Amino acid sequence: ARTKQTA
Amino acid sequence: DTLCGSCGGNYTNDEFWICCDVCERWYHGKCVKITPAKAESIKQYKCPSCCT
Ligand SMILES: [Zn+2]
Ligand SMILES: [Zn+2]
Repeated sequence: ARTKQTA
Repeated sequence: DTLCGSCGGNYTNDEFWICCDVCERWYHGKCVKITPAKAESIKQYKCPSCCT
């Protein structure tokens, strides 16, 4: 899936 | 900036976010209850709203 990971 | 399809909250890079492959809304992982690990075992993600 499309995600934005934690920095 | 982008707003969570669930709570209206702002994107911040200290939070995990995930996108629905059907409606393409962006969500807090916490709002739709998907962890980074859970999302790894998911191909096409269907958000709770889209499961209805
Ligand atoms: Zn949210
Ligand atoms: Zn959806």
